[PDB]
Formats: sequence, structure tokens, C-alpha cells
Amino acid sequence: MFNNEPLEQIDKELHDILADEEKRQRETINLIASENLTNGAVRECLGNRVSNKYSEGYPKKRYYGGNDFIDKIEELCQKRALEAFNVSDEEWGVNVQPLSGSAANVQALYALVGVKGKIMGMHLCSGGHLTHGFFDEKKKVSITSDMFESKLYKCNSQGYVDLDAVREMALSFKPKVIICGYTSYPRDIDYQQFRQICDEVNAYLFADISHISSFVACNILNNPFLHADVVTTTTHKILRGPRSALIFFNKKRNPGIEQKINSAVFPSFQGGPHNNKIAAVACQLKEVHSPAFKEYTQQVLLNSKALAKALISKQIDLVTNGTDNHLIVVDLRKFSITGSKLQETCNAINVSLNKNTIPSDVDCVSPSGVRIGTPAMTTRGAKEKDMEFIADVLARAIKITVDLQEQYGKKLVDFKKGLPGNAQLQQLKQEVVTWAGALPFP
Amino acid sequence: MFNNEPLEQIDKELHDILADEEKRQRETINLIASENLTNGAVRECLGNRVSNKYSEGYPKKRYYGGNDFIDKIEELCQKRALEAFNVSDEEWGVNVQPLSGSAANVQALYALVGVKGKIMGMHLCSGGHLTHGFFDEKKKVSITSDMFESKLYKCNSQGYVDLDAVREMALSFKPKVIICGYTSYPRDIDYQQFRQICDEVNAYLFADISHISSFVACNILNNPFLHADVVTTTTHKILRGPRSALIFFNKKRNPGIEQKINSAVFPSFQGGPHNNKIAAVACQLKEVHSPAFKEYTQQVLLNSKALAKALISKQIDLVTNGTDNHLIVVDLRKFSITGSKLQETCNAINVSLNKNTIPSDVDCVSPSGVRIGTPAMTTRGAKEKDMEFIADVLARAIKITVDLQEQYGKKLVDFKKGLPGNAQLQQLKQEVVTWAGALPFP
Ligand SMILES: Nc1nc(=O)c2c([nH]1)NC[C@@H](CNc1ccc(C(=O)N[C@@H](CCC(=O)O)C(=O)O)cc1)N2C=O
Ligand SMILES: Nc1nc(=O)c2c([nH]1)NC[C@@H](CNc1ccc(C(=O)N[C@@H](CCC(=O)O)C(=O)O)cc1)N2C=O
Ligand SMILES: Cc1ncc(COP(=O)(O)O)c(/C=N/[C@H](CO)C(=O)O)c1O
Ligand SMILES: Cc1ncc(COP(=O)(O)O)c(/C=N/[C@H](CO)C(=O)O)c1O
Repeated sequence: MFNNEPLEQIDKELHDILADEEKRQRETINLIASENLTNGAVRECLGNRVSNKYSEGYPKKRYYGGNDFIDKIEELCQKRALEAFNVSDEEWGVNVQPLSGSAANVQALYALVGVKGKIMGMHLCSGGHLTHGFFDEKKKVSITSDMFESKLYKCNSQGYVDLDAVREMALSFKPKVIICGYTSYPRDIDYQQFRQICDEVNAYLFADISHISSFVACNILNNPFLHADVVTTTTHKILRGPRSALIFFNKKRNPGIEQKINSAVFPSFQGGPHNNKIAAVACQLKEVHSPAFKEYTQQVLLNSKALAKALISKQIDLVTNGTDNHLIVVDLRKFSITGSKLQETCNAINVSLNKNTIPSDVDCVSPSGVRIGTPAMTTRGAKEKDMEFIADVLARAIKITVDLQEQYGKKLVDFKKGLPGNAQLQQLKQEVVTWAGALPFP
Repeated sequence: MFNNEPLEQIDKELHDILADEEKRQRETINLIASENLTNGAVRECLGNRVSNKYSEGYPKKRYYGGNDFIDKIEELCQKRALEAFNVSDEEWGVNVQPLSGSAANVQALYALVGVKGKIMGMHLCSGGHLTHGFFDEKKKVSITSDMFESKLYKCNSQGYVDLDAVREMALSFKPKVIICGYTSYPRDIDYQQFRQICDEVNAYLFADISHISSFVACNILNNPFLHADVVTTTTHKILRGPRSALIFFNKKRNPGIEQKINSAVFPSFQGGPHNNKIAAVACQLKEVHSPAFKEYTQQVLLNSKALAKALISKQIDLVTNGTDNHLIVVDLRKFSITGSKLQETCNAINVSLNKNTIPSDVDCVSPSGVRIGTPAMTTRGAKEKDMEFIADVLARAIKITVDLQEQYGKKLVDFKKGLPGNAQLQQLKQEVVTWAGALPFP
């Protein structure tokens, strides 16, 4: 007693918008540092009937029965997760149920500290995520600043983590968790030196490696698994999985943390897991361990270095003046434009990037930089030589943005008015569309 | 550089388990009250490339650009959501971003009362959900009892919500939200008298209709939109959608709640929305508005009724002595067996049901009932006449459970030893598999 017509027939209205979305993705130079492209195998898992199943609880400890094939999927995924990040299932455990990166962080923080518990994180403006305790003067913006008491450290004016201020604050504030690992941070992290500040005050070390997850798995960047109590990561960014999250916990360093994490996830926060997500993760985590994926990650860095170098060669400033990972933050001050404007200009051009704060910005509205990353374009097959073109396209957009601001003014409202019917943008979009539209596309 | 070979070659290990799970699903009589079976179109949406897109924020108000087609998809989804539940653009808003029912409830409750705020919900053992404020002696089990301050009202010894208890508590405890709408409750709800109680103490009325959502939409049961400030529903149970949830809010009654709810979801709690989920909901919400789906919902009630009557005809007792909805709770006392044991017995025969507490039960562990529900079997095409067979299978299972208890004792670990290689269970399983395996299967 069901309609089994294909999506096209059953709901043409929506099949259209989706088909449109697919073409936009196909014809864009996507520089969103947190985006990637899932392969057909992952998306078979996300669309699998395994999501009909309620599986509240953990494997071999389910509330309901008929969960034996589910138990095996969840177990394969915890296993593939632990080898992916090159840790022994005797020292580390992992929860594979958190529905997103933000849920994992909240859950793990609650587990470690509880309501009213004290936490430290990097400010959003300096590159921290919302779930790292973010708030401003007039609002507890993230639950992590409301159900917890949070304090936010900054980067120094060169755009680096000011470790000494981290300490000036950690001794003053005496938190139970210090978070590092970031949303928009162009450099590798000194986890060892985070591990020493933690000890000095008896706090847990929380590492959120969602942006750099692949670099950790492939031993290209510092391993936080050597110093951290808890490591979280989304599965959908540089990792190239579905939209989901992982919590890892060091049991050798804190036994009985396993129960704390497992129970904070369920039944404290979530109900039944999304089993199609877990299936999709298992699928990608296999791929993560394969040497063809270390190859991919290596290309992400090569492309990122090549892009940074090419951008500097055309006299564009980058925060910290380069990158160790997959992302660059462009400092636009010398051109007297905002990141807000360049985001709009690149939109008109089928280039996805987003505005970013820079250390000298005293506000998230109208910031003076943009964030770019290479994971998505690398997936599409772009090699180091193609970064020249992307750099070319960005500088060209920067100049047009300068031009249009001179013609229409510095007001965001006014500025945007210049964008439609601009001959140069239309010529540039077509270059973009023609190069993008023909790149390998999963 | 990506691997685009089918799931079958890329990861053959996982495809095997998944194909296994599919067969279990097809060869099972699924009486789990909260389960359903999605059609192929819903699952095309879940596996669509639209989940590559980061969309933090709301429609017309995104942080990133390139979000025009995602904006369209979300707006479509809100619209169908307001349509399906027969509410107006101007009286009701909806947020379609929550990832699951448990997230929607936590998010909505926080929006209404904030940290340390007061809530009243139905105790889990009486049929309320974890996120309705659940705790016990030893632990604040759900975040909804630790983030907030909660009190739990019970059903009477007859299995009905004790409105007198509800009013008496609401007056002594002075809460700001009273939740109704339940996880395991076989009767319709008197929202009118909940609305009345909420007024006497200046409290919000919160209705979680996840189990009955289709009855509310189709005008089969009492309409909570007439009285409630907030209605939540999961999209994946009787509604037959993907795993996700909806928060409805009555603006016309609480101006300024649209903002309080919308910002609770993002950026208080969630990050980027899962766009494949939103698309799938859209796809299913269209279907919900069709009168063919009203037909399906009606079959769900008819079957439920017929199953209740058939069970009674074989001298099986039901809590409240019947059902108004899609679900029955069996009271097993007259047979001196637990629901825990019957669950085990039914697992052996490819019948999914779950143990349930009855009013006389003094704890979640080793309860005296089982909950059965009809939406999944209805999806597969079973009619009123087939309920006789289901009822006969359960009666036969109840009897075998009595025998095995007599042969092996009352300890659950002992009991299970009876199950494998029992001539009767193997005969019964084969009857189940023969009849189930051949029913329509989306
Ligand atoms: N480094 C970084 N961290 C993040 O968490 C993050 C990024 N970047 N990039 C996009 C951004 C979007 N998130 C947000 C969310 C809220 C505010 C904020 O300042 N909150 C105000 C809104 C300002 C206003 O409109 O008045 C608020 O009161 O909610 C800023 C960015 N985001 C990923 O999520
Ligand atoms: N009415 C109802 N509400 C629900 O939320 C619900 C059902 N039924 N049926 C299945 C059940 C599974 N949920 C749970 C979760 C936790 C406990 C519980 O008592 N938690 C203790 C365990 C202590 C013990 O076992 O002695 C804990 O400390 O975690 C019970 C049922 N579930 C859907 O979620
Ligand atoms: C370190 C970290 N933790 C958690 C999340 C949030 O994970 P969810 O989106 O909830 O799965 C992110 C993502 N951040 C922004 C997207 O807002 C991005 O990079 O663009 C993150 O960078
Ligand atoms: C009234 C209500 N609200 C929320 C949820 C939680 O929905 P999530 O699992 O978080 O999408 C449920 C579901 N409950 C159990 C399974 O958890 C079930 O019935 O079997 C529910 O009945």
C-alpha cells in the first residue's frame, strides 16, 4: 500500500530543483574549505533500507531485537574508524552515532564536564567553531556557552594561536576542558603544548580535527591521538564521508570515560541512530585506510601550497603568510574591500568561497578576509598546475570587486547592485563554467 | 581522483550485510510501533548529491552563497509541512532543520524555558519519551532532566493520563512547559484539558505527536494545533518519511517565538543542515497531503482495531482494553510471563515487537507487556483479515513462552537456552517467513 514511482514521476517539482543543484555543483569552482564530493558508494549507503531500523542502544546491548545485521554494521564502522586513525582498540574507543559535528561536540563536552561545567575554546573570529563555547556581549550564541561556562582565547595579530595567552587564561579560569582544533585555521597545531597546559591545571584535552581529519589519518600533520583525551571529527569534510560525526576517547588515560561518552550520546542526547549514516561511514572509512586516499590527501596539500604560492606571486596577502593544511585565508585590507563583497563577486562567477575574520577585524559583519580550501577541487581532479588558473580567477575577481566598489560605493546594498549585467563577470563566469563543467564529477 | 565503482565492488563486505538486512526486513512481521518502510523516492532523496552543500542559516539568510536551489528546497519543505498539518502561513511557523525527534524536543524546550527552566512530561514507564524530562533515582538519564528542571506525571492504574494528577502537580511545581503526546500510549489525548491546565499556571503547551502524526494530519484524531503553542513530530514513524523531525510553533499566540525557536536550532544547537533529509521530507510531505495517504492512515487504524479485537477474542488482555490509534499494549500478567521473554520468543520467529511497562510495573527492567503497532505491516499491504493471523501468531508465541518458562525457569538467561532448535518455533518462523517474505515490499 505504497507509491513506488521514481522520484521523477512522483515529485517532478523537486526532481527539477535537485537536477538544477547537481548542475550548479558540476559547474562551480568550489573553494568552501569544509565541502567535498561524496562518491556513488557512499550515496548508495545513505539511500539504503537500513534506515528503516530502530537501533537505540549499542551493539550486543540493543533495546529491541532483530538488530544483528545492524550490530555488525556498527561494529565494522567502529573498527574501520580505529584503524583509519591508526589507534589500537585497547587504548582508544569510538562512538559512531552522533548525527553531526555540532551534536558530537556538545555530547562529548557534556560527558566530560556536565551542566555548569567549565570549558575553553578558540573564539569564532579567530577560527574556532560555534560548539567551542561561542558567545558575544549580548547573547549566549551556542548552547556550549549556555549549558557550560565558557572562555574564549584569541589568535595573535599574526593569526597564530597565542599559546601564552591560552595559559594566562587557563590558570586564571581553571577549566575542565580545553578545546583546540578549528574551523578556519591555516596552520598545524601544537597539541603537545596544549597537553602541557592541560596537565598544569588538571583539565581534559579536547581536539576537534574535523577540517584536518585526513591529515591526521595519513600522518601528514601532527597526530593529536598522542596527547588528547577526546578527539572529535565530522566525517563529511576533508574525510569525504557522509554528514556524520565521530567521538574518540582515550581509555588508557581515563577509564570509565567510555561509559560517560556512550551514555551522553544515548540516552542523554540522541535516540535511535541513523543506520544509513553509519553504513555510509563504514564505506568511506575503508577508502580512508587505502593508499589511494593518502595519495588524495597529499594532493590536497600540494594544491593548497601551489595555490598559496600562486596567490602570493600576484601580490595577495594570506593570514600567517601561507598554509600547512588544506586552507588559506586571504587578507584583503590592501585592496580596501571586505570579504563580504568578494563572496558576492565570486558567487556571480560560480566560485564558492566564504568571508572570514582576520585578526585586525573587531566584528564578524563585514570581515576583511575570505576562506578557501582545496579538498573539493582536488576530488574533481585539479593538479598543482590548475592552481595558477584558480589564483588567476581570484585576482581577476578581486580587481572587479575593487572596480565595482569604486563605481557604486562601499555600502553592501549599493555594491551588490553592480553585479548583474557586468560584461567582465559574464566573460569570467563562462571561463569558470567551461573549465569546471568538464572536470571529473562523482 | 575518487573511486566511483558500485558499492558491490568497492566494499563487498558491507554490501553483504546490507543485502542480509534487506532480507530480514522482507521476511519479518514488523510490529514495532515506531517503524515504517520508506519508498524508493524518499531513498533517492537521501542518496542525492544535495548533501554536499553547506547551508548554515535559513532561506534568504544563508552564511554562504550558491544556496539558491537549497533555499528553494527548504521553502518547499516548510510549505508542504504547514499544508499537510492544515495550518496557515500566518498562524504557524515550522523549522525543518532538526536532525531527529530527540534533537527537536531538546531544541524546542530550550527555546521555551532556557537552562535551569521547568518542564513537566509523562514518565517513560507510563509512555512518555526520554526527551520529556526523564530521570530516575540514581541518574538524570536524559539531558532534558539535567539541562532543565523536570517533574514526571504518571498514567493511572488503568493506563490513562490522570488529568487530576497533572493539574495537582502543575500547581505545586509551577512549570513553564507541559509536554503531552507520547511514545507508548494507545489512546487519543485531551489537549483541550491540557490547554486549560497550562493556562491556570501560565505555561506553554508542547505536543509531541511523533507516534500519531498521520492521525493529526488526516483529521482522524484530536487536532493539537488548536490548543498547542509548540507541536513536534518525527518524520519517520507513522508519517513514513526519512529520519528527521519538525518543530511547529504558534506565532499568532506567542509573537517572537519564531525567532526563539529558529535560533535554538541554529546556531544554539545544530550546525549545517542535512539537505538530503530536508529534500526527503519534502518528497514525503507531498505524499502526506494526497487523499491516498489518508486512505493508508485509515487502514492503519482499521488494522489496529481488528488486531485489538482479535487479541481480545483469544482472551489476551490489552492496557486500556483497546486502542484509539495505531498501537496496542498487551498486558501479560494472566500468563505469568514478562515482555522481555515474549520479545525473545518473537525474535526467534521473525516477529519484531518490544517489551513495554504496564501501570502495575515498578521498573523498566523485566516489564509485564509488549507494544505492537500496525503502520509497517499496513505499508506492506496487510488488511483487516490478516490481523487474525498476526493475532494467532502472537497467541501461539505467548503459549510457547509459557511452556519454555515452565521447562527452564524464570531467569531470562535460562529461558533463552530454550529458543534455538525448538520444533514449534521453527514451524512458526517458517509460517511467518512464508507469509511475510511474499508481501509487497518498497
Ligand atoms: N571560524 C568559523 N567558525 C564557525 O563556527 C563558522 C565559520 N567560521 N563560518 C561560518 C559560520 C556561521 N556561523 C555563525 C553563527 C553565528 C554568528 C554570530 O555572530 N551570531 C549572531 C548573529 C549576528 C547577527 O545577525 O546579529 C547571533 O546573535 O546569533 C556568526 C557565525 N560558522 C559555522 O557555523
Ligand atoms: N515510552 C517509551 N519511551 C522511550 O523513550 C522509549 C520506549 N518507550 N521504548 C524503548 C526505549 C529505550 N529507551 C530507554 C532508555 C533508557 C532507559 C533507562 O532506564 N536508562 C538507564 C538504564 C538503567 C537500567 O537499565 O537499570 C540509564 O541509566 O541509562 C530506559 C529506556 N525508548 C526509546 O528511547
Ligand atoms: C571544527 C568543526 N567542528 C564542528 C563543525 C560542525 O559540524 P556539523 O556542521 O554540525 O556537522 C565544523 C564545521 N564548521 C563550518 C560549518 O559550519 C565549516 O567549516 O564551514 C567544524 O569546522
Ligand atoms: C514521542 C517521541 N519523540 C521523540 C522520539 C525520538 O525520535 P528520534 O529517535 O530521536 O528520531 C520518539 C521515538 N521513540 C521510540 C524510539 O526512540 C519508539 O517509539 O520506538 C518518540 O516516540
